[PDB]
Amino acid sequence: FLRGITPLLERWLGNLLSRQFEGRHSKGVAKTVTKQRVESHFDLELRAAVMHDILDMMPDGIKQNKARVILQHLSEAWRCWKANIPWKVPGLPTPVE
Amino acid sequence: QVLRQGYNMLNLLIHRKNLNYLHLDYNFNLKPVKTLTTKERKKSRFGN
Amino acid sequence: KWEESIGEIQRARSVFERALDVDHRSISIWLQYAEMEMRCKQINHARNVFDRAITIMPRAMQFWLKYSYMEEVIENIPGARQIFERWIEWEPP
Amino acid sequence: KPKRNQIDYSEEIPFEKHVPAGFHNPSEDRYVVE
Amino acid sequence: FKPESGPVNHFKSEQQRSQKNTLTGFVEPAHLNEFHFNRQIRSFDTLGYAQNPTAESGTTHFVGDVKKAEAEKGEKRKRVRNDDSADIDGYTGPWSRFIDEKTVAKPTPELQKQMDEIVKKRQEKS
Amino acid sequence: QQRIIRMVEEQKDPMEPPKFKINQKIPRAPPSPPAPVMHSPPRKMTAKD
Amino acid sequence: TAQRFSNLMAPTMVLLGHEGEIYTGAFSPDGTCLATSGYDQKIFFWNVYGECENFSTIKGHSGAVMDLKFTTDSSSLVSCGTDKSVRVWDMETGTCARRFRTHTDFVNAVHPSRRGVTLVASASDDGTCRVHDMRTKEPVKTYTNRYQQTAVTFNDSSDQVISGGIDNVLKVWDMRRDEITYTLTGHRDTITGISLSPSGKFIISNSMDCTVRQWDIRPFVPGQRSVGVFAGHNHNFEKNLLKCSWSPCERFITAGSSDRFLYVWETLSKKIVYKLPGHMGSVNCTDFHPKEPIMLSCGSDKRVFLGEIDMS
Amino acid sequence: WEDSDFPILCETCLGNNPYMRMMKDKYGRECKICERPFTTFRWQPGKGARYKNTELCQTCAKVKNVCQTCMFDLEYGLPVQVRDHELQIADNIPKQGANRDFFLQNVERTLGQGDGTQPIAQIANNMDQAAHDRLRRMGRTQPYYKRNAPHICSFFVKGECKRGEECPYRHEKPTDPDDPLSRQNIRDRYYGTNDPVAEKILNRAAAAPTLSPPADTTITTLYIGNLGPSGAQQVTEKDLNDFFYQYGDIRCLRVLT
RNA sequence: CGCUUCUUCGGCUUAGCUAAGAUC
RNA sequence: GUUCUUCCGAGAACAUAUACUAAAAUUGGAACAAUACAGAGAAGAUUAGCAUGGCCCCUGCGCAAGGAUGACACGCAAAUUCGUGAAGCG
Ligand SMILES: [Mg+2]
Ligand SMILES: [Mg+2]
Ligand SMILES: [Mg+2]
Ligand SMILES: [Mg+2]
Ligand SMILES: [Zn+2]
Ligand SMILES: [Zn+2]
Ligand SMILES: [Zn+2]
Repeated sequence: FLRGITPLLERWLGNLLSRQFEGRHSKGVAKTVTKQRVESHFDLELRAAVMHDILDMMPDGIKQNKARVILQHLSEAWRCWKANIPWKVPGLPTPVE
Repeated sequence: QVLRQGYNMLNLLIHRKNLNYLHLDYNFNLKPVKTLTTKERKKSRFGN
Repeated sequence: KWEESIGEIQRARSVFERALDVDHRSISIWLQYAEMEMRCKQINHARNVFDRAITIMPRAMQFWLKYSYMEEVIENIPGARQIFERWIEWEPP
Repeated sequence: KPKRNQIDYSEEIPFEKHVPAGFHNPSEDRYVVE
Repeated sequence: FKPESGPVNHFKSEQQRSQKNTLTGFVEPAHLNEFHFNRQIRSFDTLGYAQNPTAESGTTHFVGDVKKAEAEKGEKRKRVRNDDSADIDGYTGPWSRFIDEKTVAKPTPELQKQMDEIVKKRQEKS
Repeated sequence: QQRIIRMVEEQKDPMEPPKFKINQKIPRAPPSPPAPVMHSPPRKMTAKD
Repeated sequence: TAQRFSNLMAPTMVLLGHEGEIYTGAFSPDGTCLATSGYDQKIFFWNVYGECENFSTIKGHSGAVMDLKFTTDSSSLVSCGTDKSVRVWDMETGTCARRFRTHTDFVNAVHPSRRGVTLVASASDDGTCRVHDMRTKEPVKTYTNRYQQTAVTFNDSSDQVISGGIDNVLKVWDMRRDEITYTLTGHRDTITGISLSPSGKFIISNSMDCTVRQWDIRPFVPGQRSVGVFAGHNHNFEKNLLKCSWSPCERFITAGSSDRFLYVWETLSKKIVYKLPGHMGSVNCTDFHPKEPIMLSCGSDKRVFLGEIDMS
Repeated sequence: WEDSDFPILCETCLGNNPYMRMMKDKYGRECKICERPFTTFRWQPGKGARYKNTELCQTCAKVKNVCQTCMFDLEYGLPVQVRDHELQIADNIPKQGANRDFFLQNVERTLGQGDGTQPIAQIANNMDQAAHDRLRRMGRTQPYYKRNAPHICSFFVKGECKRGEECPYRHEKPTDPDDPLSRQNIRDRYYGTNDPVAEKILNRAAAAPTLSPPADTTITTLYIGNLGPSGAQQVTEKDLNDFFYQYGDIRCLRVLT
């Protein structure tokens, strides 16, 4: 038992000691995505991809603040799908729609 | 000696963390010497 | 702007320099950084700000207009000519 | 009350980015403080 | 090795014109003989002179107190030994003191009085 | 003209833990100065656009 | 692109693997390889061309190898050291052909006879020159000088032994007379190496006085035998036996230097032609490749440097 | 973290013996001025000295052009406060922790674009040749070695040095604690603020005699003396001509041999 | 030919997701 | 200090540079226990949970997970600029 637990505790007590002396550097370590966190992470990367498509799609010379309104139209278009309401925004530009 | 060393060495780790309300007795039982606040009982939760 | 209003011009400069590290393509920051220098009669600072702006964003007309206009209002009209000449070297609109 | 977890931003210019060198000597500008 | 032609800066000092690699001089790795290196340290430390360490030393063959180097080219106290190994209390092998050995040092009362007020002035800060 | 020095390396104690705190965090170095933007001239938007 | 002067793989090559101060280095007369040794007691062999791979490494000395020379036919390497012994190493076998166990102190220098029967002149801290003949255990000649002898060579006819040492004067011993027929006086301090010109007319001799003096060793000389003096190199407090060597065309001379620089002088003008940097300690031994313009230099820094030079 | 082959030090810290033994310890100390861990070097400058070691890291040496132990300027051997005064280098260097850690990072980036042989711009490129002369004419020329002697023995101040003549520390009078030279701080001496020894230098340098023109603005005449006696020791009229037409148009030169 | 009051024209900038998050 | 030399009180060899040198004296820097007060995320209430950001930590062996979703966020968000006619004047 001790043969194999020796390197394990050597590492573990090292990590214990090192944060006890060096402090805990771990700010900005990459949090991985796990069971409960998947569904919020999908919404991050969706809205980021949507936003990137918005900014590339709009021509040069437009007030960018329109982009945050388009993300609202996305959220309404989803709820209408979820609730099976027919979604149609009358003035929405056809590339945006 | 190895027991004196190990005993001292765990006591220093307790005191390094200022957990002076914990006591490590000579058979290495770790006793809280007082009833613990949520702060103290969180702060003193040593790991594996 | 607030550091300028308190008279802390050197602080105000560094704040605009730190703003430009965040977005160096913001025409508003270069103009507001320029205008505050020429409000404060810091004409050699203002000239350096404009030379950087037109060096970094040669296609933004607002820098060339504001710079050549400043150099004209300040009656350095051969300075104004050379700004227009340097502009025309970019074959502008 | 004493504070020490941060720089006092009023003591010295925080994270001071110095203005680059340019062709016009900046020291000819004389400014009078308000 | 053809020298650089032309004048030299009036403004920079000779320290500032000098060839350099770090902020203060030309650091470069070296491989001496370990034995002779040690010999030269101890000659400088103990005698006041040593052979010159520079490459291209020229005429300056000796460094330090060169007067001794040219003159000389390059008593001890007694110890109260008691090597009687059976003398359990009395034996002093390597730990034989000098017979002179002033095993405690105390200042004169004049120096004591001056230094007494110094610690008091330090302590009177409270 | 020259010194020559023996540089030994001081022995590290293997039983000594990390000496200094490095949980410090400071702002990133400022970016390297702006590369000129080098665009094609603006294409005029009509109000129709 | 740039001019090239040899079949070297690069204009300068750095040869690495020695573990101590390299006191000595020599090319094979055929030009194929070079052998180097010193305080690390191993003798390293290197090819002059291609990768310069360390194709062999002789071992056997129980002391520093102070000096090391090839026999003229390149079939054997003579070497001598602080183990009071001269050894002759067979090249094809890599083995100690002979071990002249008869010196009573450190052997500082060795030189094999150029032609005829193979004889090995050696000089030692016992004060004696000895000439050893391969065929006999006993030396042919023992020339007891009073003070430690640091350098030795035959003349070209291999019938005079030239030596120098702590007394600074070079002795020339005439092997049919067993007398010093003449001495060469002029060095201010102890001699560190002697080397014989390809034609045999001249010797150079390096000394801790930081000069190389060229001497005329021909049988008849109409006057003074001192031909000239070279300077520029330096001997430091390490007091190494800095060697010296001749270019195979005799137009150029080299000597070891403590100032890290590899010095070449032109024999006729006495001007320094090369003062190459690159070593980090005493350049103890220097030699020329026998057929091609390549320089060998061996440092106290455990580095050997091979490189081209324009021998114009 | 920062590392190097050799420390930035002045010759009085290294001692007169040109052969030295020195120990390197990577990250072995934190810099007294910025707490960054730095490669430490430790040496004894000749017999009778104590073991000295580097106190500043190299960035803090470069950002003031100071010796890493004694923190005097590397050119003139003066304290920073004297040199920063004469060169008009203000107290520009940030001092607050996160602020000056950020500053030092940019210094190290900037100097890393150079050749490694220069301090920061402010002092690498200062050109006031008159100010350089004022500094040269007050910097100590000889290396003062007494600043490497051992510390004074506190047990000797207590009157009870139980080691006697085996004690390596000094058995002699402390500096009187009323003298401001006894009360120094590494930060004061580094940033150059309230430094006692600087003020004792600046005052004595200011008290030195000087030329100053008279109120007679019509006077443009200079007396010149110490010309020696007449003959081969005397300077010729050509000598003054060549030296002084450098500065301006002489109207007349009168020689009185 | 110039200054001021007033209206008047273009511009005039919702902080995610989950089983409407769940329940009355 | 030892193995040897002898003209005899000296000489040869072996042996070769420890120590952050302190029994000290000085000088910064963290959390502690609780009298009375009013008391802890989301367009009424009971209010989940998971995300997002930086010069914010703590427990944890930890790219696991907890610490109130660990705390905060919580609106002057203008930031490249105008154009108009009546009526007083003078
Ligand atoms: Mg909750
Ligand atoms: Mg959590
Ligand atoms: Mg929770
Ligand atoms: Mg949270
Ligand atoms: Zn530092
Ligand atoms: Zn110093
Ligand atoms: Zn003492």
